[PDB]
Amino acid sequence: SGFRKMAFPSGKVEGCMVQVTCGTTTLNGLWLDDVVYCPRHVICTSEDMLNPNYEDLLIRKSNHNFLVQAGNVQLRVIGHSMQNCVLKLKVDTANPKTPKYKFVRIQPGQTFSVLACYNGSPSGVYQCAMRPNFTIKGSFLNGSCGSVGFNIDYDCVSFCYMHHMELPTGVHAGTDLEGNFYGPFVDRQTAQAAGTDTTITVNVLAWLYAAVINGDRWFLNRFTTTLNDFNLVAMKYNYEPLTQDHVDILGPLSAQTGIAVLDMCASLKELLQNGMNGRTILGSALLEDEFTPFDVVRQCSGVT
Amino acid sequence: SGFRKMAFPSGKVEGCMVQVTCGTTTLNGLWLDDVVYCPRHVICTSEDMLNPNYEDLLIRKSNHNFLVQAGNVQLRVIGHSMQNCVLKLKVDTANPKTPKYKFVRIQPGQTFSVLACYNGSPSGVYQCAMRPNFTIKGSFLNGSCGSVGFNIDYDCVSFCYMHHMELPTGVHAGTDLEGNFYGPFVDRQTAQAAGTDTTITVNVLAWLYAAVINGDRWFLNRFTTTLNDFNLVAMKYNYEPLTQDHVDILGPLSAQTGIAVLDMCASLKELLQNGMNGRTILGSALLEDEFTPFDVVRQCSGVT
Ligand SMILES: Cc1ccncc1NC(=O)Cc1cccc(C2CC2)c1
Ligand SMILES: Cc1ccncc1NC(=O)Cc1cccc(C2CC2)c1
Repeated sequence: SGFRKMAFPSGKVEGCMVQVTCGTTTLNGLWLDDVVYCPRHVICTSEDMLNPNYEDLLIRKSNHNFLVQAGNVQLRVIGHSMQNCVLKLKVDTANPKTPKYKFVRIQPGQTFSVLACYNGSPSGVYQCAMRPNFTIKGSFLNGSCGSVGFNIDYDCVSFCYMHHMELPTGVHAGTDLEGNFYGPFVDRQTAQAAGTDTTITVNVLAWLYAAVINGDRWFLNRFTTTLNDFNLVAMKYNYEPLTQDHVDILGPLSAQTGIAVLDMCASLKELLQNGMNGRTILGSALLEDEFTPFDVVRQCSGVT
Repeated sequence: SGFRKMAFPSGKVEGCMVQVTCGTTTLNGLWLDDVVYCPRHVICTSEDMLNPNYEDLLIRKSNHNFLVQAGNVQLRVIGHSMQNCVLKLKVDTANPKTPKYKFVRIQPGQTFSVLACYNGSPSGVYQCAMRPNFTIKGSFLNGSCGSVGFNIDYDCVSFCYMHHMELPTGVHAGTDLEGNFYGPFVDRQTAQAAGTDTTITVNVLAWLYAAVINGDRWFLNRFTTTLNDFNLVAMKYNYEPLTQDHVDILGPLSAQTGIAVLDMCASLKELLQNGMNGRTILGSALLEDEFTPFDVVRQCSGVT
């Protein structure tokens, strides 16, 4: 009973968080095996940030300039390299708390948990989605850079995000664990406006299926629609076009509830056209799009 | 930048979760020092649940009937006792992962994180509030009993909730770690309807302060009100009466933003009377009440 914006248990990731300081900048690093990963902008001063030449800035840095502290103990840095927008600091000690892990580059619409950290210490955990414009709507303050996003499958942590910056619009941009930014963003204090933040239609449908499973059924109607008819409405409301791949991914939810995907699309179409009329769905007055069909099945089945 | 429903990092609590089985019932237990705490209804069969005599049921149970497994290893049970609605299973081994901890009984309106578990394994973490009718709006399935709610202050975990049941209305009831239920609920499969779920006014104001700090200011108006005038409106909308204690607790947020508490109450009064007019605040189309003033300061300052 009930449906919540649930994050993965953060313990396996908390055991990897370290503090990295270079000069006067301190941010978070991720310690896995004998490597600490962190945003390369740790080498910048606020003055460098306007147009930094990372290769030139990195030449003036030696292994001893990177101070890495895991809890209250200092790690010895024996190597450093830049991979895209991340620094890889080789340390002389493998993290004994290293979980089974993978680095994955997620697709827009996919969800993940964030362990927000400051000075290598965890502050909180929340669930995010990679928006269709490649930003995330997080909760990060100065010092949060290097905090990571991840998913967990039983005992394997899949790291998908590392926090790098806030755009002037208060939205967040970062990289995968290979240092490649999601979207067109650059690690520079410059004019970077985000594109249209469209709604993740397949996620909204998944959440309507979660609502039906949990008893919130007022929005079920007597109608059906087609993928092309539904997409005409989705375009008008800045919703992502729904594909047959999306319909297929909603198959288990359609099977569990007995509500055909296209019938649920017709409920969604009427919700878009008429609004909620002051009503709520799963305690929300808007259509929630940060639950994937996998998340809904996971939460509704109790996967650990 | 940004404001999220954030839970505490769950690692310290994940290290305490164990599985407890008695007969054919399996639920979660909390292992702290050499004691495992779990709901006493672990001793019941579904047939017992209608009107169980826990003292009589417990007489037929010996230490060897309580199977406690921490990960893949079995704990030896050397003692058992019932304290209100919880069982305390004394084991022969202190949990080596026991964090600094306290048991606290929270007040309605206070928030906490829940680590939902099944078979002693963590599934997810989310943030809850103890409702004014002493229920929680969680996300729990069969097997989730014994999952716990907690707050963390630097290194000390304050355990405040242990999950016991779902009411016929899909809301959740449970106890503090002394086994006393929050509210009038009993651990019996019987007619237990919840009272009025009023809105936690002081939390809504805290969240409006969070919105102002994060740039969402459209709802600020040219008005002020009084505590008595505001409470007349709060009563009409099933909001909890605001006291001078609540005004005092909002003091740091009022100081940070320069918006007097009573002016923010007047913004809230107009939001209640006129609605959102299809607009949003911090990505929500309703007034959020599960952030305390402490939570807002914590998130907006980056406490770890
Ligand atoms: C202040 C804050 C709040 C939330 N999240 C992150 C931050 N910090 C920054 O964005 C720091 C910064 C400042 C200008 C540019 C850059 C680019 C190299 C990435 C980085
Ligand atoms: C099925 C489920 C879903 C979510 N949360 C909890 C549960 N389980 C129960 O409520 C089990 C149960 C069933 C009747 C009565 C009792 C009372 C002794 C507490 C307990």
